[PDB]
Amino acid sequence: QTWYDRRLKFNSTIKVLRLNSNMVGKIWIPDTFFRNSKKADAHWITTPNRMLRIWNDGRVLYTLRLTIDAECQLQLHNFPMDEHSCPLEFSSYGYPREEIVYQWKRSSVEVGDTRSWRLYQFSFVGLRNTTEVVKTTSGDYVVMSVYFDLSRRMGYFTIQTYIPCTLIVVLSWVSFWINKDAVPARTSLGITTVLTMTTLSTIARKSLPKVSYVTAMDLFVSVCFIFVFSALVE
Amino acid sequence: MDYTLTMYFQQYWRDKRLAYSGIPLNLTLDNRVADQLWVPDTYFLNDKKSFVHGVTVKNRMIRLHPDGTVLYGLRITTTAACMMDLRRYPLDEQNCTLEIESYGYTTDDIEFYWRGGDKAVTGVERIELPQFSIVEHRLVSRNVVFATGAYPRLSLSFRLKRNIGYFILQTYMPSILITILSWVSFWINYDASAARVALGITTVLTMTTINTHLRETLPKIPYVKAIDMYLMGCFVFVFLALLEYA
Amino acid sequence: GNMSFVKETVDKLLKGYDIRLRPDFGGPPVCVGMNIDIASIDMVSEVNMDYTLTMYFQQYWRDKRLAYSGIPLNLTLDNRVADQLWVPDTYFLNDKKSFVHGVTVKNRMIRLHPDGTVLYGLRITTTAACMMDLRRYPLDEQNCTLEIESYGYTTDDIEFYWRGGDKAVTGVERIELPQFSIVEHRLVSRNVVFATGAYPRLSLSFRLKRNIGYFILQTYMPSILITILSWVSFWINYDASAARVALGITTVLTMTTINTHLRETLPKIPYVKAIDMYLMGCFVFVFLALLEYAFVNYIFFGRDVNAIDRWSRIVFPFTFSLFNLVYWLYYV
Amino acid sequence: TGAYPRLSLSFRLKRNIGYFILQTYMPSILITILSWVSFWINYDASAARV
Amino acid sequence: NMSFVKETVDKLLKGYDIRLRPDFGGPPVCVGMNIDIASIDMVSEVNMDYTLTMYFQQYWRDKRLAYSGIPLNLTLDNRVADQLWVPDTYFLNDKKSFVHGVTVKNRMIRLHPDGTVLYGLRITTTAACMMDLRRYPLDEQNCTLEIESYGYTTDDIEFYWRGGDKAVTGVERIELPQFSIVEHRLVSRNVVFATGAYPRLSLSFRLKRNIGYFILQTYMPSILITILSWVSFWINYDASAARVALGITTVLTMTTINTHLRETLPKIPYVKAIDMYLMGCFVFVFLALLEYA
Amino acid sequence: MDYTLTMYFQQYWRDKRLAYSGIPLNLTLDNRVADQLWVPDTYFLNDKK
Amino acid sequence: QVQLVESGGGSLRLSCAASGHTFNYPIMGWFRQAPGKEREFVGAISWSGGSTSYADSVKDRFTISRDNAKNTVYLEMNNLKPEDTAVYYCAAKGRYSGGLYYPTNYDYWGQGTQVTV
Amino acid sequence: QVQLVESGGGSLRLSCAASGHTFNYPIMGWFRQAPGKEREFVGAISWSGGSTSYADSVKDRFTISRDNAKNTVYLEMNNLKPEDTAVYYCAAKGRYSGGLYYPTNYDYWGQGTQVTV
Ligand SMILES: *[C@@H]1O[C@H](CO)[C@@H](O[C@@H]2O[C@H](CO)[C@@H](O[C@@H]3O[C@H](CO[C@H]4O[C@H](CO[C@H]5O[C@H](CO)[C@@H](O)[C@H](O)[C@@H]5O)[C@@H](O)[C@H](O[C@H]5O[C@H](CO)[C@@H](O)[C@H](O)[C@@H]5O)[C@@H]4O)[C@@H](O)[C@H](O[C@H]4O[C@H](CO)[C@@H](O)[C@H](O)[C@@H]4O)[C@@H]3O)[C@H](O)[C@H]2NC(C)=O)[C@H](O)[C@H]1NC(C)=O
Ligand SMILES: *[C@@H]1O[C@H](CO)[C@@H](O[C@@H]2O[C@H](CO)[C@@H](O[C@@H]3O[C@H](CO[C@H]4O[C@H](CO)[C@@H](O)[C@H](O[C@H]5O[C@H](CO)[C@@H](O)[C@H](O)[C@@H]5O)[C@@H]4O)[C@@H](O)[C@H](O[C@H]4O[C@H](CO)[C@@H](O)[C@H](O)[C@@H]4O)[C@@H]3O)[C@H](O)[C@H]2NC(C)=O)[C@H](O)[C@H]1NC(C)=O
Ligand SMILES: *[C@@H]1O[C@H](CO)[C@@H](O[C@@H]2O[C@H](CO)[C@@H](O[C@@H]3O[C@H](CO[C@H]4O[C@H](CO)[C@@H](O)[C@H](O)[C@@H]4O)[C@@H](O)[C@H](O[C@H]4O[C@H](CO)[C@@H](O)[C@H](O)[C@@H]4O)[C@@H]3O)[C@H](O)[C@H]2NC(C)=O)[C@H](O)[C@H]1NC(C)=O
Ligand SMILES: CCCCCCCC/C=C/CCCCCCCC(=O)O[C@H](COC(=O)CCCCCCCCCCCCCCC)COP(=O)(O)OC[C@@H](O)CO
Ligand SMILES: *[C@@H]1O[C@H](CO)[C@@H](O[C@@H]2O[C@H](CO)[C@@H](O[C@@H]3O[C@H](CO)[C@@H](O)[C@H](O)[C@@H]3O)[C@H](O)[C@H]2NC(C)=O)[C@H](O)[C@H]1NC(C)=O
Ligand SMILES: *[C@@H]1O[C@H](CO)[C@@H](O[C@@H]2O[C@H](CO)[C@@H](O[C@@H]3O[C@H](CO)[C@@H](O)[C@H](O)[C@@H]3O)[C@H](O)[C@H]2NC(C)=O)[C@H](O)[C@H]1NC(C)=O
Ligand SMILES: *[C@@H]1O[C@H](CO)[C@@H](O[C@@H]2O[C@H](CO)[C@@H](O[C@@H]3O[C@H](CO)[C@@H](O)[C@H](O)[C@@H]3O)[C@H](O)[C@H]2NC(C)=O)[C@H](O)[C@H]1NC(C)=O
Ligand SMILES: *[C@@H]1O[C@H](CO)[C@@H](O[C@@H]2O[C@H](CO)[C@@H](O[C@@H]3O[C@H](CO)[C@@H](O)[C@H](O)[C@@H]3O)[C@H](O)[C@H]2NC(C)=O)[C@H](O)[C@H]1NC(C)=O
Ligand SMILES: *[C@@H]1O[C@H](CO)[C@@H](O)[C@H](O)[C@H]1NC(C)=O
Ligand SMILES: CCCCCC
Repeated sequence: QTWYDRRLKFNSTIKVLRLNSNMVGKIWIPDTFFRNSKKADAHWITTPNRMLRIWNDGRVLYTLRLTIDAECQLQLHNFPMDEHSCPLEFSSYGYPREEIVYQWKRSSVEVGDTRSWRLYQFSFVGLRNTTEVVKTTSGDYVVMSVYFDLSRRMGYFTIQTYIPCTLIVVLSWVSFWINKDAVPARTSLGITTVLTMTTLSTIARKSLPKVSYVTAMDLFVSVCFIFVFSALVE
Repeated sequence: MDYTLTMYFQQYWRDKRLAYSGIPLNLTLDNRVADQLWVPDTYFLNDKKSFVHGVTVKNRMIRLHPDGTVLYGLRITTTAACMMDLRRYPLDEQNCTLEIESYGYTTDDIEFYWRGGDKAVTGVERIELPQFSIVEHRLVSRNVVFATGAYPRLSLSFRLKRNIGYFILQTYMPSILITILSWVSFWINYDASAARVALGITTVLTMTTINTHLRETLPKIPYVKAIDMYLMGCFVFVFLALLEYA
Repeated sequence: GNMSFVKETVDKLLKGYDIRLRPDFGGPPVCVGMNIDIASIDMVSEVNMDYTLTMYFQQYWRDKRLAYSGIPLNLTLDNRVADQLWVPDTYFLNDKKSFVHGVTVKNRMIRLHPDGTVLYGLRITTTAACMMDLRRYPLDEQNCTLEIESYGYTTDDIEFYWRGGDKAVTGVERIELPQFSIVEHRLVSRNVVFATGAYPRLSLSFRLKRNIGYFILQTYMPSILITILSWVSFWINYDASAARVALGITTVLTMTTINTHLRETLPKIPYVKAIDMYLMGCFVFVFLALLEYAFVNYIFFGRDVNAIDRWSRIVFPFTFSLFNLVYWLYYV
Repeated sequence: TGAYPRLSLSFRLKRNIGYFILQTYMPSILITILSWVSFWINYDASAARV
Repeated sequence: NMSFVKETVDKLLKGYDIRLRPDFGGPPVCVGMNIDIASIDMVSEVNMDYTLTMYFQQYWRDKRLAYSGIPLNLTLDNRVADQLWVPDTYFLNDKKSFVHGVTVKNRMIRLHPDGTVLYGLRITTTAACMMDLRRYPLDEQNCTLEIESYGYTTDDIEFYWRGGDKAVTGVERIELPQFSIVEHRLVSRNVVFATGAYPRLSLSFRLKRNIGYFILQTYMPSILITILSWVSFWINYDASAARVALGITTVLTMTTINTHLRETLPKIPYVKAIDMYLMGCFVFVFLALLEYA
Repeated sequence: MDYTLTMYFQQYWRDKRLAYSGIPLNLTLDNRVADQLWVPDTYFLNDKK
Repeated sequence: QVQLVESGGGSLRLSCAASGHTFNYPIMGWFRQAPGKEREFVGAISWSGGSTSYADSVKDRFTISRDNAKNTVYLEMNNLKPEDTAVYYCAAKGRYSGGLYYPTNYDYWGQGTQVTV
Repeated sequence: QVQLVESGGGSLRLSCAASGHTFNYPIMGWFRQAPGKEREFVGAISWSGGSTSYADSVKDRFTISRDNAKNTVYLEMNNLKPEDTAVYYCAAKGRYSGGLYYPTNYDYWGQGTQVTV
């Protein structure tokens, strides 16, 4: 965060001063907070991971290192073929729009090498920044948001649910080539296949929150169960 | 038996010591000035664990007004106990409350009220959570009594109705279809003992496993519940189906 | 109440106050009365062998240094005043992890009285160890305790007692444990001798009786049902080899699965529980059913089937009922 | 950097065996009895002994 | 003499500006670094990170803390570190980390007559490691710890490994159950931006996974279920119940141990070696059952 | 590969700077005085937390 | 919202039966009131029923039990005394009210069955 | 509550049998009282493992063992001396009592067996 403070003007040949963490608590700094952060932390070793620089004109730069667990409501209807736009919002807690205004610096959100990121189930498509004004009980506040576009990857669920469902359905179809008089064998095939479908449904749906609507995998498993049940009743 | 809840908690009180004149605007001071001012000793009675967020700074608001009014704001994430009556589960409707009380001061020293009347609490309509739906919320004010004395209290209560869509497509409908499939043994010829008995034992084992998968996410409660009764009924049906061929 | 005289009085209560010295340093010991108001007992873990307890802990003593005249009413000061006063070094001996709640402020009470009396209240959540005897589990009855002690001061310097005696602890009726019910609670006061000296101690004990309904609904009923399903094999004709062996194999597999599911949710104690005795009884019953079929099969073809089948049918329910009756009378 | 003083408190712990007797050995033995009882079952009962 | 030292220390600490680095207008201060690895006590593929405990030592030189006459190095209480300047070293790829704090803060300050300052800390850090689980459980991971300066460029501070390749010790102390340290490396770089060049150090390990546990976990039972499928052929063609039950039971078993696999692994987007083996054995038992059909 | 241990850890040493005449008995001071006294930098080598 | 109906009124056994949202009001309590003096606490019983509390002057003479399912509380009164003549009430208290002995913490009240001896 | 009875009073093997709530009082201890002399601590045995502690006087001469089946504690005496002529008691201690050598920390006591050899 960069801002001008005329009270910190200093005249000397030194054009910039680095202040230790002691003076971070002795000057005014913004009370910026992340609105949608369930839990956020600042790093502390070896020293507090923060920086404060002051220029002779009065400009102040304050840098911090943060780890934030931000909530992202997910519409898991097209799961596991679902894309999301997860936000990260922040604003001043105390100061309304008449007192503090945030602006996006030119080329604000830098992203390094995306390959080094910790994502393994999703893929990062892009990002977009926005600014707006939110009215609350205490006043109107400038809210600054960064949306990250994420797209789920299909490999795990394709390997672990779809292919097993198809292969157990083929196992169900194998019964039709058995003789009509092999009653225990064909009965075992049908009953075992429906048990396998139930088990697959449970272990497929336990990879989600307890949402009260159907998903693509639930639909696929339902159709596979219908197929094997049709074979059994046949 | 607990709900986590994040909220902006704001308190307003008049203080003659903090009255100023000559400045026609309300003063928003740095949050650390709260260390130099009296603030009410409010706390949440049914709390199990809570904290005030602290990034980038302590999420705290202090705002003075010329007359003397002080507005004090906090951003609090709190886990609060909520005893649940899981007798009609998952067709149950729970009542979860947050009780707010002064720790030290009796009613002779401090008095609580809901600012803005019934519209004191906002943002409830915008809440969305998968397993439940907030049917109604209510605000109450009381004066409780202890040996030490009488204390103010406020109460924010919510009524949560569980959405019965997950259990229909995980518990009820698989058990039902297992029951119709167990009925297939009647149509099979009588002399095929291996097939009919195999179907019966498999259906009974299926019911026992589906019973075992349930009741793990649930507490260790003594009494029986609706889903338990339904599963026991389906179990009795498949058991009688096997006893029929016996 | 001009509110400046109060400030003067509180200021000259302090300004010569040494927090490092207890009241009556070198004099007789300070008598500290204690009372508890239990809010809840959230958990009782057999695996961790402990329980979580939330309470209001009130200590009450007298400090002549904090005596004031004039103001004839009790001073309910801000909780931060507790930082500038001597307080007893009370602690919970058997606690594993505890904290004082701190939202919106530190949940602390300080109340002064004109005769120097101090009332100091805290809101404490504490996990406390409770060793449990699971020999008669789940028909067991546990004794859990909270042990309050002075860390630094011996009986020469401090003394503990319960305020109101047996009425010191309240809120026992507020406890709502789904698995347990508090039969009784007790208060004890004693002195414990160490190498360094003799220290005061208070003890608050609870007796918890476990509710059996969940285990009736979970453990016993499936075992009985699987045993009956094993009995069903006797009615099937002897020639149905696959049908009659299928019941035995599924009964024994289900019983072993029940055993694993039951034993993988409790501490790895080395002794046998009541539930283990009942479970092994049911296992050997289904085992005897399977061996009965095997013996019949050996006798008939491959060596009367009707006589032994009828005898098994009439005797197995009788023997199992006798076993259940003996077990339930023994453990009740 | 240099030589430093150290104290050490060692405990020797012996494991009890009853829990593992009830958990692992006896189920294996009983299922081995299940394995051998196939022998007393007779021939042509392929669905049974298999 | 004792008193000579006693007021010498107070003379040193007096008039010391903590807010300014050594040689504020002069060349950059050189900070040598040592790491004594106490243990790597956890390597989670689920969270894809490893926990590392170490003694992190930093050596630099400050003219302001120079004393003469006293012929020995003064070891001071760790709290003196609050008054002295120290570099703003941090770990770029750490997630959660802390300095141990029992009985006191495990920290060390040692001064030397010339002005050399030795600053030691006991740090447990959970560093993120990107794991390529394509050849799992026959994989070989490369886990690194990156050391950076938060707000100093190469014009103000310089990092180097004190002792060269011998800067890092205690690697032999590492004892992981399912891993074996094959090699460790030290790298020193200067990350260059338009703003300026910033120092960087890196300590890398190659971790080779042990294979015996996975041989006893997945491969052996899979081969055993394949043999159970095989013995179907010796059973008669007439016995429909036996053949079909054996084949389908092998299929169900293969699915079940497939489910137990990936129980404690990340939901990766690609196939593994273990997955290749399990699908191959599934294919074998499936053709066995289909042949009987 | 660890175990949890609870204990009372007592350390005894001598500091001539803290020698006093007059008061002929032990001074059991408040726990907060320790911040104004030198104490050994004792620590447990193999502790994880 | 719970409605309480009393009954009863040697040894005398009063009974109070509740109907409504009894789960939200776990604590049940018997109070007594004589003419010329305020209602006074007699006893209290919890949801599980294992924990019971009594007034100081009714120890070992009166006893309280809770029958769940039936949803009733029974107050059996032995060795009655002349001062025991009074109107007896049964009341319900919420989960977070605090203080058994204070009638103001109780939301719903009974009818006040008379007892004379 | 616990009831202790000690008997079996130079190869003496005293035996103290305990009955009652033995779980609540895990540690057991043998004490000695000489004629007209203060009670002194002889030895102590733990619960479920028999971790033993001794006095300096009787180390490597007296031994204590625990049965945990009959619920008995055996004190085996070797290398007897004339000074080992006293009344020997067995006593139980609670989980949180502190100190093994102090009789006041022990709740229940045996009658005492006299030894003159
Ligand atoms: C979820 O569960 C919770 C918990 O079970 C449940 O909570 C109950 O909700 C009901 C409301 O639906 C609460 O009951 C209300 O309580 C109101 C407060 O009454 C008390 O205080 C009165 C003092 O008046 C002042 O109160 C405050 C300041 O303290 C403030 O509003 C004003 O200053 C006001 O002047 C007091 O008079 C009253 O007295 C009781 O006792 C006397 C006898 O001594 C008796 O005559 C009274 O009737 C009363 O029982 C009490 O101490 C109360 O105002 C409100 O009143 C309703 O009825 C009147 C008509 O009788 C209407 O005029 C009024 O508009 C209300 O409809 C009502 O009684 C109850 O307290 C909650 N439970 C608990 C334990 O607190 C939730 O509702 C559940 N559901 C959801 C989804 O939230
Ligand atoms: C839960 O589980 C715990 C585990 O033990 C149970 O704990 C025990 O509860 C009992 C109460 O039933 C406690 O006994 C009480 O102890 C007090 C302590 O007084 C002490 O202080 C006296 C001075 O004030 C001192 O004289 C005492 O010493 C005398 O007695 C000992 C032993 O007999 C003797 O060796 C001495 O020489 C003294 O003669 C002692 O140091 C005691 O005062 C109580 O006495 C009452 O009961 C006795 C017997 O009826 C009676 O004679 C008295 O007049 C008095 O009425 C009582 O003995 C015991 O201390 C607890 N255990 C521990 C380790 O503290 C707990 O009860 C369980 N609770 C539940 C709810 O299940
Ligand atoms: C785990 O994974 C990481 C990432 O892949 C590996 O890190 C790389 O390791 C290699 C060494 O094995 C590093 O390469 C070396 O970097 C040195 C630093 O160079 C400085 O100077 C050059 C030239 O100006 C600059 O470009 C650079 O930024 C530095 O300022 C080089 O000096 C090394 O030179 C090599 O070649 C010369 C001859 O040409 C030889 O004399 C040298 O000895 C040497 O062989 C070399 O290039 C590389 O930088 C690391 N990458 C990163 C991202 O850090 C780990 O090695 C790996 N760990 C394990 C255990 O496998
Ligand atoms: C070729 C064959 C083609 C067949 C293709 C079949 C097509 C299948 C789609 C059906 C309709 C889907 C949309 C409508 C139902 C799903 C949407 C839904 O929410 O329904 C709930 C109940 O019903 C539901 O859960 C679901 C009801 C429909 C279920 C239909 C079952 C399909 C066959 C199952 C196979 C058995 C094995 C599957 C188990 C292993 C409503 O309650 P509730 O108030 O809480 O929500 C309120 C809100 O706030 C939270 O959801
Ligand atoms: C300083 O802060 C105070 C407190 O918020 C500000 O006063 C409040 O200003 C709002 C907007 O002008 C008032 O709202 C309007 O009031 C009328 C009349 O009551 C009502 O009809 C409208 O619907 C609307 O609510 C509000 O009443 C007023 N507060 C009070 C107690 O009167 C004040 O404007 C701030 N001043 C500055 C310079 O920032
Ligand atoms: C300041 O604090 C003191 C100490 O708590 C308060 O005195 C306590 O006040 C109560 C209420 O008056 C006294 O209770 C009374 O006791 C009599 C005799 O048992 C009883 O008949 C009454 O019904 C009432 O319960 C209590 O004894 C007293 N504490 C003492 C004397 O130690 C005082 O009221 C508070 N306020 C002021 C202004 O001082
Ligand atoms: C005070 O601090 C100094 C500086 O660390 C300590 O001396 C350093 O001590 C070591 C060990 O005696 C010296 O190492 C030796 O180095 C020579 C030259 O490389 C080598 O030939 C020897 O075989 C041995 O390894 C080292 O030279 C010396 N100086 C430096 C700059 O490291 C000293 O021991 C400490 N204590 C006192 C009382 O001075
Ligand atoms: C202040 O604290 C000290 C440290 O604990 C107290 O001192 C020590 O005093 C005891 C008893 O006076 C000495 O006990 C001894 O017992 C053994 C075994 O019976 C006996 O052989 C010795 O002859 C002696 O009597 C202990 O040795 C002694 N230790 C020291 C001084 O290091 C001191 O009593 C306390 N002051 C007051 C006024 O209580
Ligand atoms: C209140 O007491 C203070 C004590 O310093 C005194 O200065 C002031 O004048 C008094 N005011 C009133 C109104 O009594
Ligand atoms: C629990 C009773 C079930 C009855 C089904 C007919």
